[PDB]
Amino acid sequence: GLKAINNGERYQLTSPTAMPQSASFLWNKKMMIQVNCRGYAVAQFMQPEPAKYAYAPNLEAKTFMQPEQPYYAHHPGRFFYIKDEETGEIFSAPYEPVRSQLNNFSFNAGKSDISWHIAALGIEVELCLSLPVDDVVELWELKIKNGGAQPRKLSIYPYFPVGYMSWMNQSGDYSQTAGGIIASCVTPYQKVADYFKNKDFKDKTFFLHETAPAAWEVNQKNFEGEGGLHNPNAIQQETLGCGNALYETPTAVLQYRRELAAQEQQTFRFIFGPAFDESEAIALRNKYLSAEGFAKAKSEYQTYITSGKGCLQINTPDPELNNFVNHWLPRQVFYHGDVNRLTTDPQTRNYIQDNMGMSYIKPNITRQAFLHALSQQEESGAMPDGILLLEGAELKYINQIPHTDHCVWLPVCMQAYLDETNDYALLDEIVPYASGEKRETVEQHMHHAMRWLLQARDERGLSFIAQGDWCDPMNMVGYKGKGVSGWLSVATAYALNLWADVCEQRQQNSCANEFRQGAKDINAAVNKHIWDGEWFGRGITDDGVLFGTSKDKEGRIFLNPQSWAILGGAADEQKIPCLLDAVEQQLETPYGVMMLAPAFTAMRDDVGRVTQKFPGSAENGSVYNHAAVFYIFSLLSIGESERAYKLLRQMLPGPDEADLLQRGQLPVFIPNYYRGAYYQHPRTAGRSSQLFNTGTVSWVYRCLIEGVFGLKGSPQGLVVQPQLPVAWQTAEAVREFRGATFNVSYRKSSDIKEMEIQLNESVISGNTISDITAGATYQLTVLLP
Amino acid sequence: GLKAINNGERYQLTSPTAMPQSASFLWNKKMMIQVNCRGYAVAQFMQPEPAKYAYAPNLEAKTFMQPEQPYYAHHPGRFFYIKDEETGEIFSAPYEPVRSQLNNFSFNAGKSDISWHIAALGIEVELCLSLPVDDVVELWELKIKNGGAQPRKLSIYPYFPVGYMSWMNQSGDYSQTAGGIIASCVTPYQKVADYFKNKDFKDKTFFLHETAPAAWEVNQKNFEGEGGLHNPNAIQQETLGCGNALYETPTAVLQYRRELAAQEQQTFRFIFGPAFDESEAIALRNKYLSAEGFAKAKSEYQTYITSGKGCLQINTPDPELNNFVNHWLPRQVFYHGDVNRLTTDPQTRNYIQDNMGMSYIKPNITRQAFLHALSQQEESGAMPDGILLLEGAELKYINQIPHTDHCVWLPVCMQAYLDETNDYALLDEIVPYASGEKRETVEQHMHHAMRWLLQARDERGLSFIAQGDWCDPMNMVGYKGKGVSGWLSVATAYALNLWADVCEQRQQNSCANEFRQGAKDINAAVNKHIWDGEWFGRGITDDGVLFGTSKDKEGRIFLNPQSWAILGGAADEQKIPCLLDAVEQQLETPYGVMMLAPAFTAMRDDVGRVTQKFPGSAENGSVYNHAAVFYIFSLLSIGESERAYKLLRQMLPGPDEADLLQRGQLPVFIPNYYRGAYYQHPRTAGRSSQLFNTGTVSWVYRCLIEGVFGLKGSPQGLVVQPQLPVAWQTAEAVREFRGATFNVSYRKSSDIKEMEIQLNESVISGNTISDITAGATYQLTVLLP
Ligand SMILES: O=C(O)[C@H]1O[C@H](O)[C@H](O)[C@@H](O[C@@H]2O[C@H](CO)[C@@H](O)[C@H](O)[C@H]2O)[C@@H]1O
Ligand SMILES: O=C(O)[C@H]1O[C@H](O)[C@H](O)[C@@H](O[C@@H]2O[C@H](CO)[C@@H](O)[C@H](O)[C@H]2O)[C@@H]1O
Ligand SMILES: [Cl-]
Ligand SMILES: [Cl-]
Repeated sequence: GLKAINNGERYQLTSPTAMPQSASFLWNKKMMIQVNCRGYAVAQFMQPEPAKYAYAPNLEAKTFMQPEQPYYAHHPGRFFYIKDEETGEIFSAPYEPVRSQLNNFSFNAGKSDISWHIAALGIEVELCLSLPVDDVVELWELKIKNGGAQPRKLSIYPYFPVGYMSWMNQSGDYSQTAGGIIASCVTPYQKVADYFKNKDFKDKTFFLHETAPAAWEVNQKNFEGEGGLHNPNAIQQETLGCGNALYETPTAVLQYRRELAAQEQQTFRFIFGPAFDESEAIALRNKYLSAEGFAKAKSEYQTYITSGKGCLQINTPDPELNNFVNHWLPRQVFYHGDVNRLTTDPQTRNYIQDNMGMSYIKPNITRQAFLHALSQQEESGAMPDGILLLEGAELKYINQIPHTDHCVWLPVCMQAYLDETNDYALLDEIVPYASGEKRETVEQHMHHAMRWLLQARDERGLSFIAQGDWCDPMNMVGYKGKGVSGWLSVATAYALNLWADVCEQRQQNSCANEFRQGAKDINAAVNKHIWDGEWFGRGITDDGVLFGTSKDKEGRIFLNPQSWAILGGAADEQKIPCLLDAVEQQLETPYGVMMLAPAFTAMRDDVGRVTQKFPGSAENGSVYNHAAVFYIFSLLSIGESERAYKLLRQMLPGPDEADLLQRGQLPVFIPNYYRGAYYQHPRTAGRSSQLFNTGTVSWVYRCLIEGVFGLKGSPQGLVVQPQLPVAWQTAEAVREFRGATFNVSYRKSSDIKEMEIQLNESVISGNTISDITAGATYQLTVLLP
Repeated sequence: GLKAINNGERYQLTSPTAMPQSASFLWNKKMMIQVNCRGYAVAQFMQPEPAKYAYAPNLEAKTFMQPEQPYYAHHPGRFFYIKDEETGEIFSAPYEPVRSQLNNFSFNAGKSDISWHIAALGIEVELCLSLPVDDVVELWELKIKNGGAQPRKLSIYPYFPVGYMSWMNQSGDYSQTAGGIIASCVTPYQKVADYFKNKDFKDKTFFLHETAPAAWEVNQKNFEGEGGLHNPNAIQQETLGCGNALYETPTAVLQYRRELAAQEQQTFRFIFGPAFDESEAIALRNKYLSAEGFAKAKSEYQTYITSGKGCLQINTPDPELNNFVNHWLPRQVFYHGDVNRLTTDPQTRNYIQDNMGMSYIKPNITRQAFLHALSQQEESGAMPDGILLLEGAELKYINQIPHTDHCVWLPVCMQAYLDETNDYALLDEIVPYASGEKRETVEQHMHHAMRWLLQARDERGLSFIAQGDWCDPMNMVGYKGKGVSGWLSVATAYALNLWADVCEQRQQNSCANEFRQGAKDINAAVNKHIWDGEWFGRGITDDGVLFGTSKDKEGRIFLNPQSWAILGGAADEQKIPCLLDAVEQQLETPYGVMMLAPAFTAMRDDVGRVTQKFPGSAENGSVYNHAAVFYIFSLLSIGESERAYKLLRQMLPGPDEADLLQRGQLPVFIPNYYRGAYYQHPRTAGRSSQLFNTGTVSWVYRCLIEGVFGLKGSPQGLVVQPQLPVAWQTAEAVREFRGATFNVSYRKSSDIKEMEIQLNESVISGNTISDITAGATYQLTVLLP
């Protein structure tokens, strides 16, 4: 079973086998953790670079998680073994590592916690994890209850495996002073400079107990013996042996022995995390490890999540949509912009898109993100591939590989900010550039970004792609310096047309003419060189070849040039229907729209690394949600209301049981992708990546707020412009906007020809609420034909 | 139980639990594999850089093995499940993953193969692995026999898990055309240059069957189900489901169903390995996968190992020593110099030392190694940190961190070559330098190496250490450009005194005077600045501090300055006894001599990264065998025969049962270390690193041949100069030397005052056999007081 519980606070899954990859996440200012329904977990923290405290049993690569992460028996996780001392029978919570038969199982994803309830052998177990707002530590609460009529003698064993910490130095021992287990290592390195760099690393891992235990074990191998995780030797014996780890793989195992009366419950608290030293671990203990500590942390954490609750609550005839939108969407949006995915060098397009989403949550964060991003613009006008969030940080990984699309996002996403807040005054703020002494207004920075995009085009008027655009791994189209991008051209035309609208609003008329003319020139160049007769191609290679065309067997059509040709005006009214049909026939699936099709099955080396990913995974033809929402947004821009809604609603798994099972995901986040290559590999199509990091969600939230519900800001006020699906006879929303609240009721009426809006029960003319007072609440009735 | 079998060809261990980390290795021209007694294995191959075909279940770091490697349930390995179709009962060979009760267990390390015999449920299993000489492929032979009186119905399932190959792209399927399973991936990368670099990678993994199976499974998760490795779901059912892997972790599982008659045995062959494509896998199949293929490969492999059998066979009163020396030592020596540890940039001191060992096996290899190494000497005379073995290869890892000791090895190790072969004519060969147009003789290159060592010294006359010397991680003594090494100074004096002896032999008298004077000058500087009163210190820091002294609490004495002060003359007859006693009191242990003591327990940042390794592991105070054999060699150089023998013999585990259990190693190789920090952590002291890669063995073989048995070359012939331990009343050796054979019998006689040598039963004067004819055999009797 699977359903929302606790008035929307949590979402419960009642089988540990039906959806075995499913998971939820928690985060805070410095860390994140993905928790799998069976007990596996992946946790990363910032110090100020990424690190972990719970390691794999081998020397693992530096990485957070892979899409479709495989788990394996010794994967890091969070476990408790229960032993009936009278029978010797054992089970583990949450389900791994023993995988015994349970009488009850619940995995509860929470807004602010993650928890389980399980039962076996007549013993009822509860486990609850939460995080504080500002420190890196996991707060663990365990409850054990004898559910039967007679007393029961139990051994209870937390099992928090630390893993293989380091080949240079790893150990662990019990510390009575810290009150628990401290594992210790030295992160490996060879360069003397890295010793200085690594000096503040939190290379201890603690597992601390509020309640003193009967015994402990710190040696992984001694814990298992020949019985393994399934039946650990240390649990077969009466008492743990109290061993340590001396250049041996350490573990965190404690033992409590209890006689529990009929119906008696006992509570045990623990904290788990990284520390520089025992002093830090003790500081965390004193701060958190108590009923009062846990309560205060939970109260402060709930307040944090409430602070990000956003601006829209809905009541539609679809209760799955309601639950997702009201309870799950806002926190996922908030995570992205509040912590910027826990990287010190966010990819520029991610920093800008994620903070766009914050316009609807905490727009002062958005405002500062534009200021910060533009401070790092290059003197040429170009934007760097990443934005540095800390002094001394560096560009890493894909950010070192030259991509060309970084400027396009600036006006695209600033439009959402200006429409929502009306903060045109941001345009006058003065910020420096990455080098040189020039300090200029936001508005002048933006002019320079758009002059950059116009200048970074070939003799045909098409945008250079270098080693990629929005498609990160599309790296061999332009690596020789001539290849051009279909998507970036049509997106540039969009960007320039938006920015020209802003310039006109600001009385910067010469700029408006210049950018509008640029947009025309690009769209003309796209129509002459990129349009392929029924859809727009993807690009042109260094050697002059157009790809993403009907002559291509794989990669015959890409979604992105279509969406963005709609947005930027390359696609006129005659072409638009060709686009819609080509996308439906070649890209649409039951799990959503694929980003390209058919998926590539072998390298094509004038397109590049994207073609070597597994067909249907990631950029190679998945239902890549972020591309799907750009299409949805484009459909909204032309009033294709039914198509927009249908494709948006496909992004949410359920309630269909086959769909839920096939995607394998809890409906508590939107993942970066559901597997594509739907025609080529139907068995795996729809499978969830399980990755909660995705710029999808800022666009999905924008689409719902401005598009579907149609409650959009303008310089005059609140524009009412809904695109509800026709099936809905009625709906409600509550919109917070510019400090006021709008209680909106929508109803279809056969008595009218044209939408009619009533404010506080009297009819308005036009579609804008213009008199908005901070703290006031307004009743809006929107009657629709 | 543990003992030699098959006339020395193999070594058998009869418990899978008593020595669970124990292992043996095999290699060939392009690959190596360590095989653990329970079924785990680590295999690396060259293409021409290192790679693997059997992966961990996560994204693992690029690495071969760690010292004291921990295994875990999903570690790569080599397994076969047996199911009794009548009862449903299952077991696995060799022992993992099921860990059932067995009725019989044998792990057989071989010179040329690795094998097991096991029995359970009345079914007798044999498993045998070998490698061909020149291709990368594992040859697997499985035998299954019904040992009972009635027919038995069995399912037989090879389980060769492929692991997590790649986050970009991984898959696998059954191929009827190749005749087995092909897993496929794309090695991850981001830089366009890496696509071109990676084009010839063998990114498929094959598991091919000679005999067609009843079914197969390629999906790891489908294989396990909820039963895991302990009780795989796919084995509980009647037939495997024949699933594939589509961006899922692939595996190699087949199923055979057989009714076996009483006493009936059947044989099944498989090959496992990497391939570029199916064509390559089929080429390997046609070449190897047959009785005739396996036989021919085994015959050619045995011939290879016989070709490296070396120059000494012994028959002493110690049958453990005999077995090790005769059957295990030579192949371990041969591996090092024949394949240079399967790196394209061997560390220079390793390339020279490993090829020194080849002087006693295939000295033409040694000769070419000197030529190759010197061709890469810098115009200054300095030697690079590594030697490149392939065009386009680069220096990697520690080879990028400046160390200063690389020249010292040249005359140190060339001495062994010249004494063994008499090939002074090598000195006249002309080779270039790394840059420039200068081509000079070996001898002139060597003069330039020694002029380099004399020039790379500070105002006190002591050798600069930069970021390390022989001790790789000793990187903070001289990183500021002033610190100096105690060890390198005293070793330089040794090197110069050896080279001066060569110059004198070659009539290069001015060079001999120059180097002998250099050696005196260094030894004087060592005695004035390094000698600490009872032993020699280790170095002096950039800020002028002498460490490795009695004022140091940790790192109070290091072994190396002592050994090499004996060799190079810094230690006179008055100091020598102080050295011997300090080493015995502070460094000697029951498992051998520690390289430093007490071990460091925290960073000391004017010494460096060595002090951060776990105390007792690796360079931080282990029984580091290679340092131990330098001491042994030094002891031999001063006729400390009993001490030399005792400490050499400690390097070989057994026959004492407690010793064997505590080290945990099969006595079929010498590991790089046995754990030290004997006073500080006795529980773990002696534990084997299990690492067969070690420059120890070329020195141990030299010590036995020239020192203990005393059969040493000179320009006149064979010098007889034994240092047998006093316990031995008699011993024999057979020495191959310069094309002749010497059958040597040693006997103690109270009837003599001085050793007496008889050649073919008549007494010689002096101690040199000078008339040596190629192909002849000589009887030597050596009578000793
Ligand atoms: O780790 C992964 O597989 C993915 O994790 C997160 O979802 C990322 O957002 C993915 O990278 C994103 O790819 C798109 C398409 O190439 C880019 O437009 C975006 O800026 C980048 O974050 C990552 O693949
Ligand atoms: O991987 C390891 O732990 C070890 O593997 C092999 O045994 C190597 O030979 C070890 O490195 C060696 O260290 C010594 C002492 O610092 C050096 O003198 C030698 O050149 C280097 O190979 C390695 O630690
Ligand atoms: Cl794209
Ligand atoms: Cl040393």
